[PDB]
Amino acid sequence: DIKLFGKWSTDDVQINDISLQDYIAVKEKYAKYLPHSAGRYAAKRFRKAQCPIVERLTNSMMMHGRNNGKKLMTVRIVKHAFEIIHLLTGENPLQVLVNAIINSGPREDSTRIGRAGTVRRQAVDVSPLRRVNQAIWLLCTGAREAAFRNIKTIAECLADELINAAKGSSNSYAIKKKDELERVAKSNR
Amino acid sequence: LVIPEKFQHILRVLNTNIDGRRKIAFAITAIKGVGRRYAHVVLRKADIDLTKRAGELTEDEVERVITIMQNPRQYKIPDWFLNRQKDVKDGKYSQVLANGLDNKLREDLERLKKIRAHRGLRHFWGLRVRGQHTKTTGRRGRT
Amino acid sequence: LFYDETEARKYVRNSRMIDIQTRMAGRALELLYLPENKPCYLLDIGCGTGLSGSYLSDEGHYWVGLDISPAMLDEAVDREIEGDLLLGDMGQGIPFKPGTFDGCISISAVQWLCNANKKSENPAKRLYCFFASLFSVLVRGSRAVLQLYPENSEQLELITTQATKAGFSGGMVVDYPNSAKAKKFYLCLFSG
Amino acid sequence: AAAAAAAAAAAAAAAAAAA
Amino acid sequence: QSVQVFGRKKTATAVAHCKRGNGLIKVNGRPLEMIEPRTLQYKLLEPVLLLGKERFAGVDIRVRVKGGGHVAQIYAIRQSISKALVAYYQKYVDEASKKEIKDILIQYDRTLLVADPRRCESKKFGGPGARARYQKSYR
Amino acid sequence: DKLNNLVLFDKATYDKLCKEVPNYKLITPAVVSERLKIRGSLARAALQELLSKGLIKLVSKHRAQVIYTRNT
Amino acid sequence: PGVTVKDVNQQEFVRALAAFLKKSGKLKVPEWVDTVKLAKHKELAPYDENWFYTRAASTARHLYLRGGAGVGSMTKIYGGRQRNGVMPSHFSRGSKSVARRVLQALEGLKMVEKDQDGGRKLTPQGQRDLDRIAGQVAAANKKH
Amino acid sequence: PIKLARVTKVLGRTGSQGQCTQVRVEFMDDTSRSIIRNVKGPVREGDVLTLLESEREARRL
RNA sequence: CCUACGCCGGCAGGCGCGGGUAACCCGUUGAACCCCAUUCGUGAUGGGGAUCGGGGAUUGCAAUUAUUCCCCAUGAACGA
Repeated sequence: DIKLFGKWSTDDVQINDISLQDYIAVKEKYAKYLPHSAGRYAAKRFRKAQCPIVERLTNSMMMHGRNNGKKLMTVRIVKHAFEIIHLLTGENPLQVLVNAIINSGPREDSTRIGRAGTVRRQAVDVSPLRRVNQAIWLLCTGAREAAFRNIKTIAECLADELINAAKGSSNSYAIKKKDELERVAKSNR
Repeated sequence: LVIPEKFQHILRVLNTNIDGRRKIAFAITAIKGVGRRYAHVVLRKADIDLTKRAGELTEDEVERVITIMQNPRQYKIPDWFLNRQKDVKDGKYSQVLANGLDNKLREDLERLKKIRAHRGLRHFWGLRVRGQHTKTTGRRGRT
Repeated sequence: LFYDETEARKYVRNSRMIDIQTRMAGRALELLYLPENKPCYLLDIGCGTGLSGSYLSDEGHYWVGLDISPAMLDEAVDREIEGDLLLGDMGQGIPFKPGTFDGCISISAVQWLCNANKKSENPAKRLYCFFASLFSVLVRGSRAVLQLYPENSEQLELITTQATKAGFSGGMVVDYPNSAKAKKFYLCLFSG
Repeated sequence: AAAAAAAAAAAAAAAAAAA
Repeated sequence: QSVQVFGRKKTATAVAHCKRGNGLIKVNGRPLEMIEPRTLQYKLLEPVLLLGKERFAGVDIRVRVKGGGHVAQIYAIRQSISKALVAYYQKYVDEASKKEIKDILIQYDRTLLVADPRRCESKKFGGPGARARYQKSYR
Repeated sequence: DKLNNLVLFDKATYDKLCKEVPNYKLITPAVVSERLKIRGSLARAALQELLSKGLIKLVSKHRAQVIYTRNT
Repeated sequence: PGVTVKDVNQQEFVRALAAFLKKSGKLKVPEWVDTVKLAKHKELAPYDENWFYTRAASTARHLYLRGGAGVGSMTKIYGGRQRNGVMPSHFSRGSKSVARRVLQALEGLKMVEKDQDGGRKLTPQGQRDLDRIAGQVAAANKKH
Repeated sequence: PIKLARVTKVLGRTGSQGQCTQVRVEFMDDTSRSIIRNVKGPVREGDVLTLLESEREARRL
């Protein structure tokens, strides 16, 4: 059968939000051995909704300048991070990943509508795919800026931030910026 | 590791406070006149394992290090790791360390001032010596 | 909100930021004919960490600084300033009695009045509230010089129109205007 | 046999290059 | 008694020579664990772990690899092993099990059996490469 | 300010490193390094000593990421 | 089933072939073993006190991987990334004299043979030895 | 209250740069109250949004 | 003049010895990142190597205002 990294299970994984249920593809036939797919997924529109979730966490992690082709460092960071979450929790860390992406994406968002000089924003609804991508970008960004100058390996930082956002801490930068956009959403309306 | 009980938290080798807890192959670099490659080729003939630190040592190791370090030809640090190959006076293949390092830099500058050469007046004025393209530089430290 | 402790520190500690803010503050003081060659009392509007306010102290001026950012003010605390720092939103008004200050200066700050994020009055209302109160808190014949970054010519015209309606006269000085990398707009005004 | 295989591989490579 | 096929990414060519054998898989004389980009081993192990090694029972599989880079060569070996098993069962065994294993591979990933449609293209004059061009100045 | 972590062991440092470490749910040289003011070199050599102590399982082992695990 | 050196983990084979050359003990060892880098394109000294031994082992194995490669090709294999200060990095090659005299020292053990073909290749003694130690590390692989 | 809601369409790209995609909205509370709202980012036909509230709607006329 | 190979050079380089007036000979054009182990452990530190002091070797009529390359020592600014 098919298990992540030779060992990790995918049939235990459950989606909570119906609003995000299709736009993460992890459960049945989008489980693969590695995040390294090396096929096109930005071919046309919405084809990066049917790419695997851990591939998205991988390909959004070479984001910074000096790392910008080095995907193998990224997949070992993913492997060490899943092992660290599997130690600190014990459960299947993919469930922690899904619960972290679900609990982190915004729900209302502010958009400047007017003219170039009328900054009179209007808090509108968040599209589900952009909620997915905004969540992945916040988790990677919290893994970045909390691992700039430390002793911690960036796999440890990603794993701990994924844990903290999976439970909705006041410690996750992702949950901090989600709460910030949700509070700005209260202001503009 | 272990807990070495003779641990001098301050080292004093050749008029220099050395942070003795630092790695031995990188705490000798801290003084002037010794870099990284040079202290390594010292330690390969100074017969101390790199695994240890700089505060884990015996003074017998310290005195044999300073012995090799002031006698660089007699202990097979041959004549290209040296700080000065052919001096103006004696031409002696010899290492020159911190106080003597500033002394011999000062010596060469005083000489080239006394020589009245193209270098010496640059060094008295404190400008670039190696013919640089200062059409956009010369920023920090000029007034 | 825009700044935090990390970013306020990185801005105030950057040598390139220090040099440019110092040059623009000294240029604003040269354009300020009312303090130029005179002692004066001053209000520094959008004072930040006090980089502009230190340079007011250099010419012997006594000053009050207004800023909306706590972290910019907290970084100013450790810089041995002689001015009074006040946590304040300039778009709600200038909270001094009539005729308090000889002059006012602002470096890199009033373009934020075109922004509609912080409060639920229109930028147009906040801009009027700023200029009308600013005219009042100034002495008669007092001066205001503001270096600012407009996004477009409509923002420049709106700022000019609001200052004009509040009773200010004067104009716009544009230094180095053929380089839109290095060009700087200075609003130079006087009260009645 | 090995030699033959190698030759075949080479040929394939050449073809690819041409393409 | 033998089938001779290939696999082709950007520059990587993977020559596959298979016949009736013993389950032997040589990649120029080395196994499928001895390739130093080793995490991609699992991608390199995708023809075996998806199909089961009992279907690779009595087949000699020789792999000779040319050109490319390491990741491109790994996907070329993956490509060539999958096409080699499919071509072997087509030429020497039924159509039905070949079609079945084709449907196992493609519905998992089409890139296993089909080629990649894109390469590092040539250059039309005016820049570093094809798309981005040189930079200028104003004022 | 200064992250000049302790380069060598101490009394109480080893009184926590021999003791508190097999009760963590996750034994990482960055974590052990981070909780008790220890350089990653020192904690890295100490965790290879904890291989030599035999208390603690070794799960992953790489260039710069070597994962240890408390037992049972 | 004559085992192949190519069918083993190569760097565990390098470490064991280094230990095998350590246990041998007979070789003309030069005197700049404790002085030099590998070439210009590195910065610091190597940490290995036996770096000559393991480089000789890896050089014998690279001779095993292809015959027809001279010292210049042995220079060219052991290349790397010279950092040119603030000017960008380039590829820079190995050191001629060191790799030449490693080949000379192992030539002393009748493990490196000069041919008619100009280069140097492995002796039949050498391939016998490498297949013996290959079976040693192969038993260290498929039976550990 | 939190309201999940079905997407029917994509009418246009309202805004100043083509940035608010226009979405007819069915509810998932089986009510036929089909309010047309504005979203930011890509939505295809048949998606499902999380409307924070149903009172504040997008602009008719 | 592109080089292979050998010898002598701790490192730049010399000396002998062929092919190549050219998909052939350099050439299978044997690269870098990458990877796997080691050491370092968040500070101006081994990051950054500038800024210089001694030499050494080539290019050439001619290197002084450092031609270039190499070997010690120097280690500023720089905290995104």
